[PDB]
Amino acid sequence: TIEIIAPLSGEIVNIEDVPDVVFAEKIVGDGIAIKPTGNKMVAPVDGTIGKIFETNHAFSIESDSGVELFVHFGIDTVELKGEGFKRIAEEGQRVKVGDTVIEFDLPLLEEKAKSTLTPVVISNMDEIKELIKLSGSVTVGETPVIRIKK
Amino acid sequence: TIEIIAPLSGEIVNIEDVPDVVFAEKIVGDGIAIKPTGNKMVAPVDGTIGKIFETNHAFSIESDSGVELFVHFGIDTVELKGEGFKRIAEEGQRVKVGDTVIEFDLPLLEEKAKSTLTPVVISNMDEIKELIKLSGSVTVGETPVIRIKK
Repeated sequence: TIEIIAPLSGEIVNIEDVPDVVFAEKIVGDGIAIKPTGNKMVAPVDGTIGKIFETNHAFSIESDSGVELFVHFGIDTVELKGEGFKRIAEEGQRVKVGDTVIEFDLPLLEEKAKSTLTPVVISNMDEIKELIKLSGSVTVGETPVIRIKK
Repeated sequence: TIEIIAPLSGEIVNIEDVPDVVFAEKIVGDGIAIKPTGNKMVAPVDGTIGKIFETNHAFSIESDSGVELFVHFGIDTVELKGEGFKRIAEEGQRVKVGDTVIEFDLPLLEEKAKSTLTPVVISNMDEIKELIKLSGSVTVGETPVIRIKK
């Protein structure tokens, strides 16, 4: 069993409840969303950073275990054109669970973002046998949010 | 060298110009888009169909040559709930280039869909030596759209 650790603090939300079909309908994969309360986003697995959006509000990571994840702050955040976000990590950087990747200005985001719901998804669906979603409140870099069986 | 054949007729477009960050930012893989002008989606390679969306608007195929492709008609098309598409093939079907997978109703979709822009991506990026993107107008199951190595 592989455990995916909270990339940010806040409360776990049903992915299907996200206001974005691309996510709500699992086109890219399945996972969970998080209504944020913190100030940053960390690596949820040990592995390699893949890509970071040029607006720095999203990023992908490859775990050593072989799981591919996509973490996207809020809904339609691109429109914000990078406001309120700072990139910490670098593209193919080698990271560990809890390593900071992006830092955000929530109060600002809460004001200007259409949504602050943050999808955490396994873009790797075919390669995995089973995905178990957890519930409740999570602490950045501490709590499991998803458990998989590969 | 593997040649990816057009899965639909139309005009090649930059993936970066697709109105969807997930695709545009190639989270889902890399490739091209097609502004469709026909009525059907065929196999762009000899391989096996993997998955057909329950809304019959997108599919996965793996070529015999080991390349994994993902053809998704339009943008946000899942929201139409299958309207304008007809699954012709089956998941697991073995196909040859040009075999019909799905037929669609252009005019209907042109009217209802947010966009008819159709990404054609490689989901296997890590397994490929090079991706050479082609240009121009293509004809379903005839005109090569991408050339890959290894």
